[PDB]
Amino acid sequence: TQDRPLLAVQEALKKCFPVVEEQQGLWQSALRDCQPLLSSLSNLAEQLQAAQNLRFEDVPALRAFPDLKERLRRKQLVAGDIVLDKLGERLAILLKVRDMVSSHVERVFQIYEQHADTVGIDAVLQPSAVSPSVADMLEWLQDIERHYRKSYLKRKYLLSSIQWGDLANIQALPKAWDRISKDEHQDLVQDILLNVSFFLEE
Amino acid sequence: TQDRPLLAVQEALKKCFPVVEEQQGLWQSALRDCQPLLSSLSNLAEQLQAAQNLRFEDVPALRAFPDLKERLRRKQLVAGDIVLDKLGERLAILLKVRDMVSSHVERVFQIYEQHADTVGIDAVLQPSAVSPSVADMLEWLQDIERHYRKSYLKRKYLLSSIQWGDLANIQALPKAWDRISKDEHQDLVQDILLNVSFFLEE
Amino acid sequence: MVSARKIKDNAADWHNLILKWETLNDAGFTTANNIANLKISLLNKDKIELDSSSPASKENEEKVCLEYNEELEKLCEELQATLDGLTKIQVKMEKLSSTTKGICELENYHYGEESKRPPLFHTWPTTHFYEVSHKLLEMYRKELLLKRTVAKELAHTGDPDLTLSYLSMWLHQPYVESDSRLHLESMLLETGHRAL
Amino acid sequence: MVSARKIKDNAADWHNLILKWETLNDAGFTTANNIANLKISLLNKDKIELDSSSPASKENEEKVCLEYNEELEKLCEELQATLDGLTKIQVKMEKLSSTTKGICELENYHYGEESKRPPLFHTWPTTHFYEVSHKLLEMYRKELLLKRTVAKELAHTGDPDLTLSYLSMWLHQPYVESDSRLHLESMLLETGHRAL
Repeated sequence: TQDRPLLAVQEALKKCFPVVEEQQGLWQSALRDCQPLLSSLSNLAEQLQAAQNLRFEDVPALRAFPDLKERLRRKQLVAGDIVLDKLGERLAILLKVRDMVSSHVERVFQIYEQHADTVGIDAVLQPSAVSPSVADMLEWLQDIERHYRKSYLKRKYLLSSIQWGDLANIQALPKAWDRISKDEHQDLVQDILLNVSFFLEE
Repeated sequence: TQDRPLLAVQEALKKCFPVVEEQQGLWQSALRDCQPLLSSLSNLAEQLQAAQNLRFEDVPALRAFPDLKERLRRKQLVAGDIVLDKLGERLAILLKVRDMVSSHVERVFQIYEQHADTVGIDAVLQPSAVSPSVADMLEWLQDIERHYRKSYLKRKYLLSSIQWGDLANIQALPKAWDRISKDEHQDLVQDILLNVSFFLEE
Repeated sequence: MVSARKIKDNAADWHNLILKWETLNDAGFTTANNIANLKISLLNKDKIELDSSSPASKENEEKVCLEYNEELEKLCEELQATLDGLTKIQVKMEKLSSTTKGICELENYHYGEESKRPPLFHTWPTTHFYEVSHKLLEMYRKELLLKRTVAKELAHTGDPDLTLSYLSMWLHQPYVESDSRLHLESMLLETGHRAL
Repeated sequence: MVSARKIKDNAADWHNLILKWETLNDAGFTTANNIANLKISLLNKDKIELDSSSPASKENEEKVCLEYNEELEKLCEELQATLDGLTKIQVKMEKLSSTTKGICELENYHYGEESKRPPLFHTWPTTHFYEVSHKLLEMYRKELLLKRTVAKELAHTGDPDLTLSYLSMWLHQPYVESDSRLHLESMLLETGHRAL
């Protein structure tokens, strides 16, 4: 009644793009949680920096309690590791989003490679009136799989560079973090899910 | 080696993106020439079909006009092969643009592989204030090499529909031709050249 | 030498008149295409009158038919102006073939009856300039007479496949063979116009 | 034109699914009627058991109670299989109402908001094809939910007058109004299936 080996691929794509929509919801909800956390990191960086600049100076009024610099710094560093532990939780969310898309798309590609020689090179390239061609369907999932892995690299490397000291770098964290998004293609996954939004509801 | 083993890669990129800028100008100047060529193919298809339908006609005005039905058909096919030959010239332009970028990017990536173990994983990922990171510079050239090669395949296969001779199929050539463009990443080569516009003038 | 310069002069005018013919034919094809769109728009309006068959489309039938008539006669006068333009070219073309026609009539006579033929340029005898001037003339004489018939019948017809074929004959002109551009070069290279 | 073929296609699929509903309703009424006769046959045998001698235990009562139950569970799966069949049809009904719904979604934009909507066939706008697809959907959506309730309560009930009314609602189907047969013809005569 219909082409059988194409239904297995069409159902694989009908089940894959709704997963990408869920993963993008957690991916975006995690990057939003990193906006105020890195802002408070830059704040604690300024406090630690100003305190370190005036840790060798001797203001006469604060000389009454010379054990003040040690207590103030410890309290600042405690609030710093609290922000770092919560930021690590958000990296775990971005890691989960990356692992889900990088594995489900590979499973959809296994279904495609099962019928790669049987569907025919002509049936894949042919598009519909509202559904893009099956070739564009798979290549767009590869571009989404690249976008999440290429961004997760920048998110993880930048959030591991803060541990390497550098009091000035952790003060400019939101400046380079917001650069990661603007330098990449932020409006890419939302456009692929838009062109295939007609293919999902049959 | 140089005082900085990465300078050989930055010099390769400073010479590669201006070349991609030239190739995109020829790539687009050829696609614009294909809009009226496919329109004239659909136009001659409508004329050829209507003229062939009227082989049984007996027009009183057709009196004293010898070989008019015969010559018109030959004359339509001559003007058709002229449009086909011009479309073949435009495919040669799109293929040359593809072979240029696919060769310059491969040469830039060979220069990178010479110093991959000597430049350091930190120098590549590190961006500047106005120039993106050298890693994104190479990865964007990988996306451009994909855009030209993945489009050239669709451009040639869709323009192979002329082999069917179907007057209805070649009448919808400009309808499906504009679909290839809008479905691709139209604002990609011009957008990558925008982020690197600060790196070139250094 | 004066007959030789007039052969080169006619050879130049033959090229200019061909360009004037194809240029006026382009403006004529725009007028004819507008005539076709006027016939199609009237048929489209006839279906709209049958859809909105209220007692207001039978009145708009008179309004549209008058705008159709005024624009049809305007396009018929515009197309007839293109016919007259191509006719002035054809008159000059008959004048180029008749002017050449006199040259060899007295050229073979000046030296008795077949004694020796002096080449007007390097190779082409004066007779060969006739075989080009006559074929080029007869091609556009047929083409002009056809374009007249297409202009008259295009406004009268209503058949879509006939309208397309009417516009088809006008765009690419049939009676002018494709080899006409080569025969012109074979004469322009001879007379000295085309660069050696 | 594409909207015209898909509307004609929906008009055919709307008719085909209705025929599948009435056919499954006959097989479902046979299964349900067998359940009703099974409830009555057990009551009739219970009256025969009361007319039996006092020196008799449940010898055949244990055999009949197991075979009666096993046949009841078999008939419950048979009737539920008819319910699932009608549900798959109703899902396709929703797929026909959303497909038609999308046809008019692109029809309302093609003609702005200030021009009349040209009829897709002879006398039917694209919007009217939705109002029929939506009402037809609402009718069988209600009918499906009722057939579920009647199927569940038929096996559970023991009231005779309630069992009779259960079969009456499955038989005639109340929610399917009599005007469903006329609206179906108004679709097929328009799309070109039935001769006007």
